[PDB]
Amino acid sequence: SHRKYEAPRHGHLGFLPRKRAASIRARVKAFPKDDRSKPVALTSFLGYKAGMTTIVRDLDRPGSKFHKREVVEAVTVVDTPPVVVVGVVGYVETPRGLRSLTTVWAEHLSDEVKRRFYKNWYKSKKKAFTKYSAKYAQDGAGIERELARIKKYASVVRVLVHTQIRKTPLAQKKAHLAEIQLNGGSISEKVDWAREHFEKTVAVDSVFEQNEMIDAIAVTKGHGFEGVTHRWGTKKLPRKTHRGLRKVACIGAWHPAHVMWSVARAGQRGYHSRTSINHKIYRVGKGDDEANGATSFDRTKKTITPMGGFVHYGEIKNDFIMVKGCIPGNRKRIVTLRKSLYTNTSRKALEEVSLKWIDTASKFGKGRFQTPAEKHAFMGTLKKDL
Amino acid sequence: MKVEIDSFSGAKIYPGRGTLFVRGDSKIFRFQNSKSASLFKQRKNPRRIAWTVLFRKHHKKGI
Amino acid sequence: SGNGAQGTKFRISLGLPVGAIMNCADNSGARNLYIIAVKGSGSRLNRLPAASLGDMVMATVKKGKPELRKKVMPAIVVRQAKSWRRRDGVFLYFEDNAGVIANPKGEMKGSAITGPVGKECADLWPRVASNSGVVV
Amino acid sequence: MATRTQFENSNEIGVFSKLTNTYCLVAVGGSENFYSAFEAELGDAIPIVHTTIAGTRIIGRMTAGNRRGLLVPTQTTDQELQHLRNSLPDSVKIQRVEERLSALGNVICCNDYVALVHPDIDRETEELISDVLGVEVFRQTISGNILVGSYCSLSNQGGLVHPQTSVQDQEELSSLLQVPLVAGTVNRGSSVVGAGMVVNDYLAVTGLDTTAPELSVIESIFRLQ
RNA sequence: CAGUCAAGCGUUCAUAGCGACAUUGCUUUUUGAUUCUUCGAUGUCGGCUCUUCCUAUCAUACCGAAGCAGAAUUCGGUAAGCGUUGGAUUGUUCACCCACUAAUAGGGAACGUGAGCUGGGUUUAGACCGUCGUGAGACAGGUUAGUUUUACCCUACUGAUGAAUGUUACCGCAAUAGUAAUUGAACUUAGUACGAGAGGAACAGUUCAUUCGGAUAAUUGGUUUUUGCGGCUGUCUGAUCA
RNA sequence: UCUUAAGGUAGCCAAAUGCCUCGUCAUCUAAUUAGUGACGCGCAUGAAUGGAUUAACGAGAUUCCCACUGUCCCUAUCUAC
RNA sequence: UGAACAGCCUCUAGUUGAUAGAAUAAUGUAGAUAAGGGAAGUCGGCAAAAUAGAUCCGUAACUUCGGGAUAAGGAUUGGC
Ligand SMILES: [Mg+2]
Ligand SMILES: [Mg+2]
Ligand SMILES: [Mg+2]
Ligand SMILES: [Mg+2]
Repeated sequence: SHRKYEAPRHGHLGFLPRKRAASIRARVKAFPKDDRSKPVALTSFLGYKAGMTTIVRDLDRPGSKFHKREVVEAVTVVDTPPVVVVGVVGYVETPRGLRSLTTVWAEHLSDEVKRRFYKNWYKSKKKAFTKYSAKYAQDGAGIERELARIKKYASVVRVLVHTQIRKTPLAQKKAHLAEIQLNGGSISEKVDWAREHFEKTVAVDSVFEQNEMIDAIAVTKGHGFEGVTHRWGTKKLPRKTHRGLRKVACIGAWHPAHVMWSVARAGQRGYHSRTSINHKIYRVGKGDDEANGATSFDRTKKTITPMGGFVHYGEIKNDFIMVKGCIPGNRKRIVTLRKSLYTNTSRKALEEVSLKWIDTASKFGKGRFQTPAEKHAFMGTLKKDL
Repeated sequence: MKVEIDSFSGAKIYPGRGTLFVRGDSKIFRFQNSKSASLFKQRKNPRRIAWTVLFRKHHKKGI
Repeated sequence: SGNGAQGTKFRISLGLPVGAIMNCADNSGARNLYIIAVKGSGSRLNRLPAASLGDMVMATVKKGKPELRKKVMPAIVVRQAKSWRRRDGVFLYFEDNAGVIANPKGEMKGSAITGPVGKECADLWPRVASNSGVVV
Repeated sequence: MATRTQFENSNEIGVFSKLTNTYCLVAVGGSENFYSAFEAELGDAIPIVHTTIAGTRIIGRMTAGNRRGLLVPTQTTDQELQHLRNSLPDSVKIQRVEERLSALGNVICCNDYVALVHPDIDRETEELISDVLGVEVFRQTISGNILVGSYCSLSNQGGLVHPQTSVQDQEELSSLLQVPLVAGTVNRGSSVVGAGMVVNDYLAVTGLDTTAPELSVIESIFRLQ
């Protein structure tokens, strides 16, 4: 018989299966659409999620009740050291899809990127790309034939880049390596840009700028095996229920005589790769700069790092992206920040944002002070200070 | 922005921090945290709580 | 709310479900209002329709004057006592739940309001702001 | 003229506007007709300031105004205070009030010479009113209505009071204020006359539902002809 | 539940909307009829929970017709994408009221769903009343009390590894499978179009909100074996400290 | 007036006894097939088949109110096994 | 300690027996806490919460005059 009262379906069927991701670095399944008129630029960037804080800014929405009034918003910080370009690859297009045909690497590869090609680095002869560098140090013979091959073929050019993990407070020492699409100029201009930028660093302000709406691609925080009540949000069974109550009561009818795929069941929660779109950049900070946390209104020389550092992460000595709201993934996780796939006007994506004040109090408790100078000025002298 | 003062302890309140409480006699109190808020709800006198600005002002400690 | 709204309202954390009894702040002779409905509330299985500050509700006078008891009338919530966030991010709350009586167009049955009212209610209903003593 | 105006449908103009002889204040979230009424009737001689008081569109009930001075609540922000200081002429004085009742338009009914206040205001606020506005103050209720600003409309020429007001209270208040007072209604019988309309020496603005006998009572008592 | 014909109703006018006397069908969510399967047992009410399907569409999208001036409404088409509620009484399905809402549409899946629950009802043994009976006893008459067992197997489903593709490592492609957003209010248009008046729209624009989903923990709240700090009771270590 | 052995008296009632029935009126609630108070041509109440009333008592059955709360809105967290 | 062969701790005496080790997923069993609301849940307040000792004040209808009654409802409590 029919269901007595209608109710919406628990959970989203388009995020199935809720399994663990294949890697800890989420894959960029789509890049922004190319046009061969703009200069040669990357479509995305890599960073490490550091943590969240608050800002105060003056809202500019002509018609809202909070027009020209101060609001406090939550932002999250992504530590972005300059990425190192080692390698390019070209993709021809077949009736079975895109297919890579060659890969041309840089000459000198650092230890932190060539640690990616090892599971046991400490017991190794470190022989990686040695015969490839021996293919180099001729005039050009085995090199520009592959480069002219990518020019002659290969309708899509992607650049192999790797992070500088040693510039971050993470204890990993093994960099992350990825492919980023180039979206400017012709194929020859793309591969000429890559050849000029082998063994060179690309900063985050070369690809991003303020008031830009971007996407965050990351693997979410893992939670292990989870029951159906928190994994899917189903209603808790009543108190006098024998054999437990964090369950789904009916898992299917008599016919069809099988459990359906659409029935909510227990399993892994979290550690899924997600792509969250439309996050506005509030600040592209420079690590070679004091007063990162200062605005034009605050004007007190303080860095973006809070008191006592970011909890479980550390310091923000490199460049960073301040982006509005929440992004998937927890702290210390690799995250890929991507340009928007479409042009959004919306009278919200076009809003110019100027910050007033950035919170730098401690996140390891109810912090009262933004700077140690302010803490010392408020509390006076102590016994430990003579 | 404006930095307000704690109604119980005199600590400085930054934007979006703590709570506010409007009593029935139309008086506004601002609490920097749940500790001072709970002491206010427990009706403790801030003149007798040793870490408050009003206590240190009364007892001439660091003044 | 619905019909007599003067503008829109941001989402306030809902604190008064169906069956809640709040104090009756005005001078109409009623002592408490018992909430039986919230105007503009949606539909979900098992979910109680809950009210926030500035909302218009349907209420009965459980305790008060006999010509006000035993009938349903519209009311407006002016004090919430469940903490909610503003867009300037202060979390604030009163110490009691309180509302006033009105017609469906929103003008007050009474004439004066005792105690504070919220600015999110005073901006949305002008008669409440007219008879209100203090607006916070 | 008692000018028919609505605030986006609202027939209460005293809630959303504050009119004195020297200046006018209007809410920022207003319609073209609502602004055009004050712009056409007031002209270029008198400044009209689009303002927000304490983050609220309601400004008439939040503030109490005079030709010599303006009183604002404590919750008024520094940006709004600076904007009012720049937009207003140098003659008027703007001073924040630190007082519990905090809704000065409801609390205070005032004109150029004499003012009626809520009985339970603080003495520092009474002295602040007497200093900034230069106005002598009486603590009185209009037939038991403590909100004298909401329940009275007052100008230099005359005053409109609450309809359900005792006659003895009418001559008492008339002798106390040295102006003639009429009990009457505004906005098709709404009791709150001060919230219903704003008035000064040569202009009164009221809601569209204010009927013709009510408008005639307004122009008679305020001598706008 | 749907047709065909059209005497009439509809001021006039069969068919805008209806439609008598007749007549052709469809459906198996009614109840019958039958006794084919099951009596070395297929757990027979209702509710709660949860998924999917049907369309004979209540709402939402786009349209056609009117006895469509506007507003409101009615008839019909493509349409099952998306939603279809909170309560008082009753064990109920049903019903009947209160109220919100865009709307509170109808149904199926062994009259979905008891090794998922519950046990109010029915349907054992105790007991009371009324009627019937000489009596033992009877009563889809009323009332009260009455044990709800087992999964560790196979499949299915949800997640998790994994031999073999010379070895190992990194970066990728995308066959196929799944998929998601939803609805409302206010301001303005505008007291405008329309109308004799009463009344009174819509498109574009702006700001919010409802339902759903995916994350996240800067802030607020919750949680405390951080047994982290402080306090307090009783007893024990002679007291103190601890 | 007929009939019978004699025709239900005092009381009580939609009661644990009333099919119709969710009886009718009042009250209780926003709304009550529930509760209470009345009414009585009572299918089929009724006097040791005991009738009516009744303080105190009851792990008896039922209704309402105050207090109280994760029963619920709507779930979250902690400990031991 | 306390009214107390209550509960809690100790002296004499007697045990230290009950397969253990490592981690801390879901669902359980047992024990708990929850903002705002307060029975809207459910057949039904089932279950849990609330109250609690002692002293002083105060205590209704009804009644078989014995009760009801700890009715209801308030205040206080340490140490020196
Ligand atoms: Mg069903
Ligand atoms: Mg259905
Ligand atoms: Mg923290
Ligand atoms: Mg339900």
